[PDB]
Amino acid sequence: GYDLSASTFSPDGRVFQVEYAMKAVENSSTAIGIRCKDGVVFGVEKLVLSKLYEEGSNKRLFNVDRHVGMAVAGLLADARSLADIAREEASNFRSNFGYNIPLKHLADRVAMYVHAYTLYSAVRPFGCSFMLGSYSVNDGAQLYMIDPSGVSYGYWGCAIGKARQAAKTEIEKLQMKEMTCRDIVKEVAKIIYIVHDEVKDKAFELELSWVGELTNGRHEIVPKDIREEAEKYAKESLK
Amino acid sequence: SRGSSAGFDRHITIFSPEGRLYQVEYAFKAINQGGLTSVAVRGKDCAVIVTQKKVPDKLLDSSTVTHLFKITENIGCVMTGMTADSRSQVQRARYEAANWKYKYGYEIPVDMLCKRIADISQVYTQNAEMRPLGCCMILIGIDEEQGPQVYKCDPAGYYCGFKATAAGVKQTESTSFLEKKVKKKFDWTFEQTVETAITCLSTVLSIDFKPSEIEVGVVTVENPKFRILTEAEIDAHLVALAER
Amino acid sequence: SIMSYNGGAVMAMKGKNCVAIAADRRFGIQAQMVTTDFQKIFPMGDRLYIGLAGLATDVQTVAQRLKFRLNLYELKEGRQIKPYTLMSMVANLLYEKRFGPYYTEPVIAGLDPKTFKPFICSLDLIGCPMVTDDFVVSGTCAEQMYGMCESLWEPNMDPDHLFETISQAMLNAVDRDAVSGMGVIVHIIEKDKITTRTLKARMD
Amino acid sequence: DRGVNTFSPEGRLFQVEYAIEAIKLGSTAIGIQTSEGVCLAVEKRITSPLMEPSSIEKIVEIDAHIGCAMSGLIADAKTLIDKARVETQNHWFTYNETMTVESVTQAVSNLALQFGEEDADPGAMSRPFGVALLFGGVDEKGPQLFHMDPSGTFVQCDARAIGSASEGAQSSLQEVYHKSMTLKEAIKSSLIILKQVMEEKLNATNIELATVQPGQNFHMFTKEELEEVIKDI
Amino acid sequence: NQYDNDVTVWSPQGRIHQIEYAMEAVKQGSATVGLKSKTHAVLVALKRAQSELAAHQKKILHVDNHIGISIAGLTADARLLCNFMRQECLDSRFVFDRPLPVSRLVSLIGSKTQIPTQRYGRRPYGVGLLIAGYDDMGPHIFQTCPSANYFDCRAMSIGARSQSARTYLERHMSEFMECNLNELVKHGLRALRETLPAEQDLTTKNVSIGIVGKDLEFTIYDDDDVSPFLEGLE
Amino acid sequence: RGYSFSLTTFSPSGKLVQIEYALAAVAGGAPSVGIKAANGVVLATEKKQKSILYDERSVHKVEPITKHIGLVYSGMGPDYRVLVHRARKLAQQYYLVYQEPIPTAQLVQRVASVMQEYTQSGGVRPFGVSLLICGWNEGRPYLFQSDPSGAYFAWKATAMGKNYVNGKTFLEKRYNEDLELEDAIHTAILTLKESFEGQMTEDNIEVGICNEAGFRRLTPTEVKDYLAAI
Amino acid sequence: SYDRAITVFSPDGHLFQVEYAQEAVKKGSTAVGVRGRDIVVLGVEKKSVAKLQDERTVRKICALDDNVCMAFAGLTADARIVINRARVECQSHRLTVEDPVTVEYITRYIASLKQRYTQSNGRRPFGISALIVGFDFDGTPRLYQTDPSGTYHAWKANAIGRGAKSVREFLEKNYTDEAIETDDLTIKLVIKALLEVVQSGGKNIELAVMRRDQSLKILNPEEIEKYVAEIEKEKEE
Amino acid sequence: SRRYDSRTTIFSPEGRLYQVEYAMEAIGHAGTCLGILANDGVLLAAERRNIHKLLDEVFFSEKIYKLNEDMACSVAGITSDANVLTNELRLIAQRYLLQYQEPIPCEQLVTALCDIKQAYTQFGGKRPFGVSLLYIGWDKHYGFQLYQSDPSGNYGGWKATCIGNNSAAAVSMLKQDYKEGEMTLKSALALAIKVLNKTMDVSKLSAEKVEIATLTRENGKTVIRVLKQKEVEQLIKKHEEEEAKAER
Ligand SMILES: [K+]
Ligand SMILES: [Mg+2]
Ligand SMILES: [Mg+2]
Repeated sequence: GYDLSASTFSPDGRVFQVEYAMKAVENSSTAIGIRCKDGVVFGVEKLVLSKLYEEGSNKRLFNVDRHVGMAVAGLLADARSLADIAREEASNFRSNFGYNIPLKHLADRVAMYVHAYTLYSAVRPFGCSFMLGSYSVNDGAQLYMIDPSGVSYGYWGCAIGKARQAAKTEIEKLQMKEMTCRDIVKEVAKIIYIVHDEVKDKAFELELSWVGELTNGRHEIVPKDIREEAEKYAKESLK
Repeated sequence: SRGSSAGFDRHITIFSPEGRLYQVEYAFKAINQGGLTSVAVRGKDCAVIVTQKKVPDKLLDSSTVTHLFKITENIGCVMTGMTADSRSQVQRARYEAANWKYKYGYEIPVDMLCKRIADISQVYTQNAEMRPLGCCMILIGIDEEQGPQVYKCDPAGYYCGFKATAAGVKQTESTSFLEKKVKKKFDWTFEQTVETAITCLSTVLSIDFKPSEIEVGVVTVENPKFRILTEAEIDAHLVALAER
Repeated sequence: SIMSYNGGAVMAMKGKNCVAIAADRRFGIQAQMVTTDFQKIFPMGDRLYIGLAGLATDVQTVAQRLKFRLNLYELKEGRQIKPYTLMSMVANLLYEKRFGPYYTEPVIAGLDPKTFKPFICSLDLIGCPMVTDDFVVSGTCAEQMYGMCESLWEPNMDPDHLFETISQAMLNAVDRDAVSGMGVIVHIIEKDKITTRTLKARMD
Repeated sequence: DRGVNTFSPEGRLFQVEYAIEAIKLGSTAIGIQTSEGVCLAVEKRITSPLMEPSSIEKIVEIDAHIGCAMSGLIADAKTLIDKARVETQNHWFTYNETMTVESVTQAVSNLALQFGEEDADPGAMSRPFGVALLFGGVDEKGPQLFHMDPSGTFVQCDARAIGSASEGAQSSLQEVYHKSMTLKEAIKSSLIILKQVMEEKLNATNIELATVQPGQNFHMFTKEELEEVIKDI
Repeated sequence: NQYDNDVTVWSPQGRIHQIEYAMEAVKQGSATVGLKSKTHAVLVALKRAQSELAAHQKKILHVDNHIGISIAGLTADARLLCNFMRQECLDSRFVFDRPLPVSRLVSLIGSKTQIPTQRYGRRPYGVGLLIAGYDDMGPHIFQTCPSANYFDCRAMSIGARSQSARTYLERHMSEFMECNLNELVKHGLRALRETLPAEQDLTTKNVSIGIVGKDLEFTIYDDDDVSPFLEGLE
Repeated sequence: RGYSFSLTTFSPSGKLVQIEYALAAVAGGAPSVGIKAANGVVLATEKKQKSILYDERSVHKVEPITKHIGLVYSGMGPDYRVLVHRARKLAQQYYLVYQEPIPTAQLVQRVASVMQEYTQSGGVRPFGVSLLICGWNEGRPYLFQSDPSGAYFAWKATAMGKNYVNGKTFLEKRYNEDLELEDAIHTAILTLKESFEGQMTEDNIEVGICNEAGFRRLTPTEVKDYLAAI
Repeated sequence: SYDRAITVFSPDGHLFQVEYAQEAVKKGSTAVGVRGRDIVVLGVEKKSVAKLQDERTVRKICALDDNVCMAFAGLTADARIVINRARVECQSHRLTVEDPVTVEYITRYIASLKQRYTQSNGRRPFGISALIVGFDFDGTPRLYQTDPSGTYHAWKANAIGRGAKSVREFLEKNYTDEAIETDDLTIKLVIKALLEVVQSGGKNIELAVMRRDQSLKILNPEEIEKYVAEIEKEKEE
Repeated sequence: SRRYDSRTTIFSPEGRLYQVEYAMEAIGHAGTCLGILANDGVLLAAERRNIHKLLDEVFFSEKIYKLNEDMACSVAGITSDANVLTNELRLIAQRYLLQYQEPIPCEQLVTALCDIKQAYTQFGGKRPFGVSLLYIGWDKHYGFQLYQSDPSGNYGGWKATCIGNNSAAAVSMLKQDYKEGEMTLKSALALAIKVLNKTMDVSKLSAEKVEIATLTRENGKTVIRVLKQKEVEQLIKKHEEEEAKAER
């Protein structure tokens, strides 16, 4: 049996353990990122598995540096561990080189860590995909996505999780290059409400964060009142 | 014998009864999973790498989709195969070159860098606990005595220098095209090196490219720094090919 | 000084198709003689000897560790070690302790095991080798030895004349050194035989 | 074939469940806690008249105030016992006081799941311990009996049996035990029960008994003192 | 099958059977309940006794003055994890002279228990916790799992037949934030009582209670000390 | 953390199959030839030169170890490169201690011992190569083979890789004790022609020679000259 | 280094490696011990004879210290390792205590060595049992036995190796105050026990004795066949 | 990784060590090798497997190794494994000489190596060494000696013995012709050629095909010599002349 170890190729040159980890991401609820003129916005479909949980709990949006947000899908303990790696990488960068780590470089570094877990019988691949977003005057808005294989690319728009494709097709309708973060939040909320399967899994919380000119390059949760208006816009647009 | 198997000879890098390493052979199949082909040619004056640039998704930042990599200022590289494996091999190459320079006080030769990467890959063919990298590396640079250089190494730890070569899905077809084109040429060398490379790629895929569907990297005797052509520079070569 | 704690002297000398090596016989601790038959010259071969002066414990340790290494060499290789090759082996063993050296400064005398060409050398305590075509000296009366050897040694000496020369160089040298002497031993090494003599010598 | 730290579908470690099955191969031991002290009694299980019965030690002194009875794979018990001994002396060294029975049992029980085969030192435990233990002693909480098994679970017990005939012996203990019972009654009761459950006829050489009491240190019964209690039974 | 023995082997469904099996260890422990108000966090546990003459297993453990835990699953893993928690709390008071915030301690658990889920020949922790605490952000109830995942809770129950407790807690949770302490523990006990076979009742031998809050350091009530709480389930 | 168990073990019949299977890799390798003349040694090998696109001079199979010792192989090239590197390093380690060039037999022993390690040590397979090692010391030429087990043998002449059995009987009926080096180069090339297929150029065979002056590869223009008679 | 668990529990609570080590012991040459009054004796089977063997080089009775010796049954390579570890330990003890080891001390040391190799990564158990004999400083004679599991016990007399079961049955019926009143009868008791299983009597019983203080006598084949004929003519009567 | 570990150092259900047994099969196929003890010396006699016409003949023997001044050995099994072990023997012998300034006694050298072999069967998950060795020597404790060790790390001392191809048969012939306490080196040599003549049944016996080494004492010094071919031929002839007398 050829699918038991990341140190074994199948006879067609696949590494099935990495594909199986990808499957864990594709079973997760959907997260999206959108880059626009003046920043990056994140949204997550947060499925509510019990009414006993606090509204807030199981965050899937993290600060990995003051200027960098992380949005995750898949196995959450793996994702949280990856957020700690990312944090350590940004922290060490600042200590050694003296300035905020460039998003692209952070993405490349964390991606190579993810990649190292796809070569060996000794460890398994991470069961998570994640997006990283930032903004600065010099570098502009940046949005990267890393998968369990360790491949990293930059995006205008991105979706991960089970309604990935449905989300992409809605994201393609936006002229995001020309829009602002304050506009894009409403659309992120809208797209999450479209791809949510309200018949199969019942109740959900929307989680929103952003980083842009309007936060002075700091990654921050979207304020309560703005989220609620974006929800209201999304709900009524569904109609 | 002929496809025979005993024990774990299809799961780890131990010998089969013919003396084969199935896991290495499967690493070569992994190169093709990416769906791309790359070509590289050398002339007296320059060396060039051309590869397919496939951006299906309108939502990718296409500036970040590349298989061309600077190793040092003077050494360029094209990667074919599994992407994250490739990145890892690029990092290692950069690390080896920087290291060489620090210890010995001169730039690593292209042949030595290729050999070093091939020697590292060989280790994964002999030690059971890790798989080979499912990728192939082609390196270009100017050597002070020998002129422009193209080198390639693979997941078996073989490496070689070339007059021209290729990697990926259409490697054999590209090899054939390049062979028939060199036999014609007196002193067995190419001249119009960028055009040959693109034309090889265009034929074996049957595409006729837009400037945004390929990437091109060059080193020249007069300008040895590795350079990546812009869309416009690429377009000029595409337009110049069309007009005969 | 550490090198004078036990005292002692060795030298080697070249002749036509022959070599000599000689040593004092005292083992003492500062002023006190303990013994008068202490060995300082060791065979490393049929026609190859090493003499060590210095701290007596290290004379013994170096000779023993060297013999270990030599015995393995000869089992593994075809053959008997060449003089030049024993010098390099010793150099290597001494320089391994560059930062906490053995307190011994050897001389080597022999004939090539195939050609029978005469060889002599000495090494400092961290293994700097020094080959000469005449003589080498090592020990607490090196200045005395140099004076005797520079004045007596001549080229191409037959075994009898070499014996008289090395003997007179040792005797008269050590008689000007308080912590060397109490006897002298001399080996003359030829193609076909080793001749070993103790000399009539002062015992004060 | 699978690793020593593999969970079963029911959420148990295979190796620990299998180690517990090895306890059922051991000789029966019994402990009873009374307000006047605790007693420990154990079937020796003599396999030849040529064997010296006194060289089968299955009750051991931990400290002056604590004894331990064992059942299962007896060779596995040696590291555990030595650990209890070292730990009580360390505690005395550091705090100048006797360690509680509960604390000793805890310390020993924290070794139970410390086995594995890729985390640990060049020589750590490769499998769990095939042994169950009764720690019986007296501390400032009064007389006390605790039971420990290879899972690292430990608990206080008013009376307990372990080994081959523990179901059986445990039922008989529920019938006779009461909180006001005297130590001498508890000693008789446990000799009566070992008598029922033992395959060989009980006598003064093929069992051991020990006590610990508020007034008095750990005490192994002599042949002569055993014979006295055996008369009524 | 070939996929269920190693924590490093993903199944073709994107699952890790070893982690799921470790979760079964917690489903089979006896039930415990956690709940909070504006001012207090409470834990309530059912203790199981192997026989009539055995003590009744400890389920509630002190971590620091402001944190306690209730356990379900392998006790040896519970103690190991509890000792890690204690150490992190000591370290934080040693370094900063102030209590470790509860959410930070929980993160440390997540990070620590995730590690063996990704290394060959290691195993998950077979224990689930309910964690009660009080810090500058008020009372907390967290839940931790063998998957290394954790949850911030208004209230929670884990262990055998804990679904009944969860259903009771949902039914009454809108009352919890405004409850006085006596009311809140009563709620916890009623939830726990729903886990019991109709024959059996809560007693002083089977109930253990843990309480922390604004006025009060983490305090465990066992045996005679639980009686005041059981009187007035009327 | 590494696989600490052996990957080569004894079968019921007392065979170490992973070593045999290494030998089978060697048997499917490109032909190699070694001849000991009276006054020197020749090593020669076929360059499996597919495509005219290969730069023939870019990598070599016949390699210098020291001024006086050289190597060729049959089998897996990348495995060979490991051994070239180790051999070179062993030669220098010896030279630093003894200040004398390593005797060929001493070099072979040390290299064979490394080959043995890979038949027993944890988590590795044996090398899929046999080496032929030529040298000159004590005023006399040496030719050795070292196989995947780490066993070594001294030869007057031999062949390895594809068609070696025939190569060996061709040499049996052609070598003598009093043979010169220039004649030995001729007969080495002839032995390769016996299993070639394709027409020989100076660019698809590689020849190395060893004598009193030292070890070197023949240049393309030298090999051409020996091929003008073939 | 090799971190594999080799000895693991099976369903039902067996340690199979340990059981298989015990199978090694049961194919070993028979070895017998008896604790006398003022003497202790050990004797052991053939094994296969062989005229061309140097007898000295393959003895199975071995001094550990002046006042403690042992015999073994099972894998002889394993035995030699255990024996030298015990010899090291006897000197280690004497160092840190200035008394010789008690026989129980060194027995307990050997057994805990053997137990460790059933519970440590990368190692199989020792394929041997040992009978260990000697005297304590107070003159009490001692016979102990250890097996691969690390269990140990004291015996009045005992056998191990192939056909231990029938030799133990013989000793059970034949060990009495009469059979150990003197040294000669004690020695004879061991020889009758062996001659029962020993295929071509005899010939092939190596034998050895330890008297209070006097240190280890082994017997020569001239001093053996004296006892053999002195018992063989008695069983006719 | 558990899946791939062939588990070389565990027991089988009958208390057996399979890898040890299997290594013993490898040895049974290797070149025959005998040793014979006499009153004035000891010999090794071995079949050569390096016999192809084009081999170069560079060392003084093929399978006879000098260990120190007073000792030598021969081997049967995997040659490369034998090179590791003979190298280690030399090292052990020099360590003992360093420490004590006298030669290692023969039995102590054998025992030291055997403990290494034993270790390979009990821990580390490696394959054992596929070698059996015959050791000849002299020491001041027991004089002339002959020892045999095998892959289990077991050994014994012998008056005469055989390992390798047709062992059983060779030990049968030695049991009958060997005179305990009355052999000379001259008679043991004749016996060795007699036994090699029987046990090389593929085919007719020759000097190019065997190696003999003798170990004697002369002038308080041990002498170890590999017989030149002229002596081996002369011995073969004497055995052939003796078989002509075999009837009348
Ligand atoms: K591999
Ligand atoms: Mg003087
Ligand atoms: Mg004086």
